[PDB]
Amino acid sequence: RFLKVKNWETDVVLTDTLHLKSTLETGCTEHICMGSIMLPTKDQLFPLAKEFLDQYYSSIKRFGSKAHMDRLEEVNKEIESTSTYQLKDTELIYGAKHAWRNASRCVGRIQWSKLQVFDARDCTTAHGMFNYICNHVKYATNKGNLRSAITIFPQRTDGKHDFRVWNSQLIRYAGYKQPDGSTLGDPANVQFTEICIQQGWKAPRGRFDVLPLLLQANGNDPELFQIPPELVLEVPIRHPKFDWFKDLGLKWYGLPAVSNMLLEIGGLEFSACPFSGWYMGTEIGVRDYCDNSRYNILEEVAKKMDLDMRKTSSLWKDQALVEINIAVLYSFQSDKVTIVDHHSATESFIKHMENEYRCRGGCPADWVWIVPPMSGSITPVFHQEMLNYRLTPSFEYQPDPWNTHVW
Amino acid sequence: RFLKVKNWETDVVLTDTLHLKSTLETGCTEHICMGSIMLPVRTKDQLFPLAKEFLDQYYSSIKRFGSKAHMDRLEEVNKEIESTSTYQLKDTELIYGAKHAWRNASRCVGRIQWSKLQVFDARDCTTAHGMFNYICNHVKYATNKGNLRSAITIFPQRTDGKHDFRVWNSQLIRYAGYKQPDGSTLGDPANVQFTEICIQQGWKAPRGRFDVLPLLLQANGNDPELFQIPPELVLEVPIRHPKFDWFKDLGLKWYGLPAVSNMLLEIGGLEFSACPFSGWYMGTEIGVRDYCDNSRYNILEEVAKKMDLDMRKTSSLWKDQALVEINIAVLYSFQSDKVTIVDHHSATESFIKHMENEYRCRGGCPADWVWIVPPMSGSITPVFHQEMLNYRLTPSFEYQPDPWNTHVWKG
Ligand code: HEM
Ligand code: HEM
Ligand SMILES: Cc1cc(N)nc(C[C@@H]2CNC[C@@H]2OCCCCCc2ccccn2)c1
Ligand SMILES: Cc1cc(N)nc(C[C@@H]2CNC[C@@H]2OCCCCCc2ccccn2)c1
Ligand SMILES: C[C@H](O)[C@H](O)[C@H]1CNc2nc(N)[nH]c(=O)c2N1
Ligand SMILES: C[C@H](O)[C@H](O)[C@H]1CNc2nc(N)[nH]c(=O)c2N1
Ligand SMILES: [Zn+2]
Repeated sequence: RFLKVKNWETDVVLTDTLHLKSTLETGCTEHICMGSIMLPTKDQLFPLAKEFLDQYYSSIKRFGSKAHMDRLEEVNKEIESTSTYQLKDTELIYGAKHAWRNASRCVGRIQWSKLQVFDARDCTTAHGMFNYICNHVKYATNKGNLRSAITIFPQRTDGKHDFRVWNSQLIRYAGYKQPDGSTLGDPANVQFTEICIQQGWKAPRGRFDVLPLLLQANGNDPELFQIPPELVLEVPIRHPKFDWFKDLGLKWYGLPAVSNMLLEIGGLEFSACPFSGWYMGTEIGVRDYCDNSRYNILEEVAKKMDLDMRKTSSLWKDQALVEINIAVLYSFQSDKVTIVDHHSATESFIKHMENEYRCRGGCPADWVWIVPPMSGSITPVFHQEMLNYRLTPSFEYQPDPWNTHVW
Repeated sequence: RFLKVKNWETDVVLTDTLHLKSTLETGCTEHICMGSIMLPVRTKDQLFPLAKEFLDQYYSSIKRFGSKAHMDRLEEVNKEIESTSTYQLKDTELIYGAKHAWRNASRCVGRIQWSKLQVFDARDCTTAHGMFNYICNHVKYATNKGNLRSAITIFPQRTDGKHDFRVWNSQLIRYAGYKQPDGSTLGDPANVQFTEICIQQGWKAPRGRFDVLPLLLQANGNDPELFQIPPELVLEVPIRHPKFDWFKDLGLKWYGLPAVSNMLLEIGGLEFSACPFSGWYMGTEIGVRDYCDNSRYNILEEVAKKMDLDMRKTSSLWKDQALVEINIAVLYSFQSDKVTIVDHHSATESFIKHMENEYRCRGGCPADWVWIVPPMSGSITPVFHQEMLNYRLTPSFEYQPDPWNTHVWKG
């Protein structure tokens, strides 16, 4: 019932008790582990609210105080009467910070308590959503000195009046399938790019076109807005040694801003809750640039490096991979845009895990996502056993809205 | 019930029904996943059903399920269990069992090869000297002058648990490790404890960086005995780099034959506590883990020094750069010396083809993503993007505790 996790590099053993508070299900059973699968009423609401308010009042050292009992009382009355309830500002902020704290797939959580929370619960239209999102983008970007932020739109009611950002991230590059059957831009975004055109966007038809936002307020059909280009900090990618590198014409944006997740706090569901931090270099250099179904540039860089591409065993892909990732880090650093390398991020995460074991009794962590997509075993997380379990408040993945929306 | 897995690079989707035949436990529950945890005397009451399940699988594989031969064998085994409290496997069953334990080994990326396994039946073995001879023969056969052949040698099964056969070595061939008074380690830090046991047992240690360890062999529950593998049988490869001529002067070498000797083979409920098996290396095993783990030979600093990389910030990716060069050197060296090795790109591509084939012909392929994905360049290999289901099938290979923790010394 009390569980041990061992680091095989250091012999450090931590004991996990926090998992015993978990409530939701993993996908795993006693007979099958689904650890590598990407996606494995009034009655229901009150225990959820109580569970949350108990943890909140506990956190401010006021558990079992009159203010605790009174708030439990007030929320209970509000639920029975209105079928839902509203979080106090203090509770919203606590809940959002804890959803990040509990995100078992996030290597960046040492930072969890420094989150700027923008309360957008007074929002009523897509133009309003656009305004709030621009302000978030500008605040978060901070001229390259990135600051973590979340913007929280109104909570779900009957489920027919959802706020949604249709974009999967606030800032991404367009994808277009061309006459010769290939893809221009980001193949990840071809479907979304066409939906944007279908709704009216005028695509400049390039390789790195910042997509428009497609915003859904109150269950209405979504509307298009172009983010002010001056608000989108992009970085040209050069290499500190290879001068030909710039000729590839690659760039990436500074602000990673996930916008398709659902924030659950105390049983309430915030279906539009765009959040942002800063990049770990491998997200761009390994995944965005080198996945075969993404920009898929390994073959081009390797040719420019004059590597023996005839046999897999020359490790040409691996050599190019490293150089591509040196370039990303160098470029962001040169342009003073916050970025973190995978060695640094993972070392922070080990320090974070130790803090969480010490101060909280554990840290839910998904090793499959935490270990970086290159150089796994030379980062300390590779050797670190992790227990994965689901705590609330949480961020949950939700279906792309186009499969859901009726026009 | 049916379970689907998706490859996110190709959108290929597979359907797993094989998991329904699984009975053993994973360590996970609906409330916790233990997928990254390394480690998450039988009665007759237990033995009959396990024997039956196995013989049913065996007889199905040969297209004789329900035959007289099948029924007679069930009866024979049943009688033998109630009469002697155990039973003996037929040769054909032992072979089938060993091949299936490899086929079922969810941590093994090399399983496309599972049906080509040479099984050496050593169940007539009685002494440690006998074990030595069988292991020498295995090493010579498997090595095949660099043209490596997969093999397993199977010693007598467990009886009362007081008479176990065990190879105390974790692999047949490994290098000694020596903790120095100043706290540094000479040779392989992974093997310091075992090296100390060997020395205590009377091994004369050369005390170099790459001393092949003696075998420490326990037969029939007796105290283990030391043997030196004839050096002419131990194929090694000096490591050099195709472009960097200074690489050879690092003084590195490795052995060609990866031969796991500490696992327990379970077949039809019988336990084979000594079952050394061998294949060939994937390059990263040596170049990534053995050479670059901080707790192993830990050569990244020195290699990076000689490469004159910028070592003042981790963000120069000096570690990543040196890592790749070292792995080039390992593959080049083995290839140049005509010793079998496979790079991690080729091995993972083959594993995907194996896995899909297994889904079609068998209804699934249990696979542990945490182990299958290589320890460098993960996402540029196809297995990174492949959803896998992990579950336990028997016959199986299982971890067992090191024998020095459990052994009753006879003195
Ligand atoms: C401050 C810098 C941060 C860094 C360096 C960072 C790092 C990362 C990385 C590398 C991933 C893996 C994503 C992928 O492979 O696509 C990730 C996932 C995630 N992080 Fe962060 N993180 C940061 C901030 C945040 C913030 C501010 C939140 C929310 C407030 C957050 C919540 C998440 C969640 C929910 C996931 C899983 C996403 C999914 O399932 O698609 N992280 N983090
Ligand atoms: C023929 C070439 C083979 C290759 C290239 C190969 C590759 C590998 C690799 C890379 C691992 C992970 C090793 C590690 O990270 O330490 C592994 C694990 C394993 N393989 Fe193989 N394999 C081969 C043959 C075999 C054979 C012949 C058997 C048994 C008959 C076997 C059974 C296993 C088992 C049980 C594990 C898990 C080891 C453990 O838990 O400690 N494999 N394989
Ligand atoms: C099917 C699916 C499920 C899921 N949970 N998430 C995704 C999104 C995929 C998973 N990895 C790549 C892509 O997500 C990219 C967006 C994540 C950026 C995360 C981030 C947030 C903050 C700071 C740095 N990085 C897809
Ligand atoms: C705690 C623990 C559990 C376990 N199941 N296995 C181990 C042994 C570890 C796993 N990785 C490092 C060490 O194993 C080294 C031997 C692996 C050789 C595998 C092999 C066999 C055949 C061909 C190629 N490779 C340790
Ligand atoms: C199938 C497998 O779960 C999938 O490819 C995962 C592996 N690990 C990952 N890890 C991170 N950080 N991000 C990802 O998108 C993935 N993809
Ligand atoms: C803690 C974690 O499970 C552990 O370090 C694992 C990770 N994946 C691995 N994968 C392989 N092939 N071999 C290993 O030893 C490990 N070690
Ligand atoms: Zn699991």
